[PDB]
Amino acid sequence: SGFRKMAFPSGKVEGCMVQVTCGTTTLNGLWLDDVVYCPRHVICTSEDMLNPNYEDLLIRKSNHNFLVQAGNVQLRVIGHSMQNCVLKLKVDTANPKTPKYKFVRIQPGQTFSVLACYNGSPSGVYQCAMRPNFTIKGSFLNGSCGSVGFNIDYDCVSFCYMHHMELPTGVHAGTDLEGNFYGPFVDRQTAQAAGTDTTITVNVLAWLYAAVINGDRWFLNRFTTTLNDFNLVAMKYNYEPLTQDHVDILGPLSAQTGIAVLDMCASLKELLQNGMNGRTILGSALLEDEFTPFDVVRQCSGVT
Amino acid sequence: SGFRKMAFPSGKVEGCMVQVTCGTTTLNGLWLDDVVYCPRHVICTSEDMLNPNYEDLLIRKSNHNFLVQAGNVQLRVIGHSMQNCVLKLKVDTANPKTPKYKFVRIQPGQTFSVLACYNGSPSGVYQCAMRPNFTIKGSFLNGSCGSVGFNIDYDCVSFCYMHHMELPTGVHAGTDLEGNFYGPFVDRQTAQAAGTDTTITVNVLAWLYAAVINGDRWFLNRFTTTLNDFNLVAMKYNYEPLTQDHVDILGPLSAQTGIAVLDMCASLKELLQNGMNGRTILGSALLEDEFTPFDVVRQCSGVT
Ligand SMILES: *CC(=O)N1CCC(C(=O)N2CCCCC2)CC1
Ligand SMILES: *CC(=O)N1CCC(C(=O)N2CCCCC2)CC1
Repeated sequence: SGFRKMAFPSGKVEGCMVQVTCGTTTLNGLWLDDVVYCPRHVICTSEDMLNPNYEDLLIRKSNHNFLVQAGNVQLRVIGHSMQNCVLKLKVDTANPKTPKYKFVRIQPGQTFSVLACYNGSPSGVYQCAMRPNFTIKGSFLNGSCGSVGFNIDYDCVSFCYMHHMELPTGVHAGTDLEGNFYGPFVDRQTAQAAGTDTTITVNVLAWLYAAVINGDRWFLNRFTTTLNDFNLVAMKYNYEPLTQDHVDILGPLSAQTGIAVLDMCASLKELLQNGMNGRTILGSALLEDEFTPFDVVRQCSGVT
Repeated sequence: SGFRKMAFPSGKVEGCMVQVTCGTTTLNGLWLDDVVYCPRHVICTSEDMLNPNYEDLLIRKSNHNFLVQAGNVQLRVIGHSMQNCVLKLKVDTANPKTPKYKFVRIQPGQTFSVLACYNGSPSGVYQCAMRPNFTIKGSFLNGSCGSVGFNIDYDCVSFCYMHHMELPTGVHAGTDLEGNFYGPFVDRQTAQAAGTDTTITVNVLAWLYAAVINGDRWFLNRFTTTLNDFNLVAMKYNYEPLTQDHVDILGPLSAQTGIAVLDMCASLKELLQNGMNGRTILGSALLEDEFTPFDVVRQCSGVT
């Protein structure tokens, strides 16, 4: 028993972190096979900043301007290309610690672990969600750019995120490993405001299931609801609309706990309309929305 | 910016996790040099359970009854001894991945990362505190015993915790790596109730500092207080008494933010007396107490 916000073991990804220095800029790169991936803004300076023309900036860069260091050993850069907002530095040595890996573009509501790094050295690991507004609520200081977000399926790391941008509101933006930003965000120091940070309804329900499974049951009530009725209450409270797909996704948790999804929706509805009344659910005073149904099943079953 | 509940990178510790099987019991061991550490209850059965005499139970065990498996390779057990509530299995091979390590007995309020494992395979990593009642609020299913809690100081892992017991209230108990339980707890299926789960006052303050440092400032007020006045309010709310040592420990954070510790105490006092009024601090609706002052400094500075 016990339910905890749990990151994947970072080992496989620690073995992929290098330092990338271009000029006076130092940040993090991912080393997979003979390619190192980093944010293209590594090449930026004091001024370019507001409106860097990355293609033009890059013309002034050679292979030898990209200093790539794996612990205390330098990697030889034998090629460099720009793919969207990431650089791909070809090194002459394949990372011997390259795990099985995929690059996946996650959807909003999907969760992942982030290995926070500075100078290609891992500092910590935490669990995130891609927010419905395509931000993430991270922990990222200067030098943390190139830190990646990932999922592990047993021995295969699925990289979903590279850190690029802090918004003036102190939320975070970045790319998949093809260098495409999540959401409308750009690697440019400009007026970028996040949209509404909506709650991931399906995740709150998953977490309501995890709670029951671990003995926290006070919020179970006698009520049920429909999708349409529940979604009126979701709207008012800036919750993602709940779809039959979401109900379907909660099936297993429904099954195991013998609580119908729509009954749990009615439990969530009362929590929204009435608050927690100073009580807690799995040691939280608000409705957690960064556990997927998959995350709950994983942690409640004990998958490795 | 952003502040997140952050575990240490698990890599160094993943490389230390093996499976220990005695009879039909499978749980986790720590492999450091040529010794594997596991809970002594690995040798327990259906009945012993309520009052196992571990010395007597162990007489019926030989080296060859302890099956130790590192991934898909078996380790040869060449000796076994009981140290308090852990077993130390001598293997014929030193773990090639043994990091620099220490065994440290932590104090209540001290935080650590736990690598949740099943069958010597890491499932996840989360951050814990040793509670003032010597419990931890973990996530531990069957097979998770022998999972360890640790801190890293750069390249040196300080192991502080091995998982042994779930209390009927679904909180967790275990030992340091010398096999001594934190608190009054025993590896025996009996009436063990946790005492009052008090809040780690110094940690809440550290976290109040982390908040200010990351822009969450609404709870700053015009008030100050004394230790004695603040401690009357702490008592009433089951908070650890705050000592000058704690004030001293918060010095650096005081310095950096230019908020006197006693002013922040007065901020915490009003939060206790008035609640959050439906507001949040670093995306929490209650007062987080599993960040040390050291943890705040680390994450706010970016130590690796
Ligand atoms: C997120 C990260 O690590 N970054 C690298 C540093 C960079 C920065 O601070 N500057 C200032 C000096 C000129 C380049 C940009 C911000 C992004
Ligand atoms: C915490 C852990 O992993 N443990 C190992 C399993 C054990 C258990 O379930 N049993 C039942 C069968 C007889 C031995 C005890 C509990 C501790």
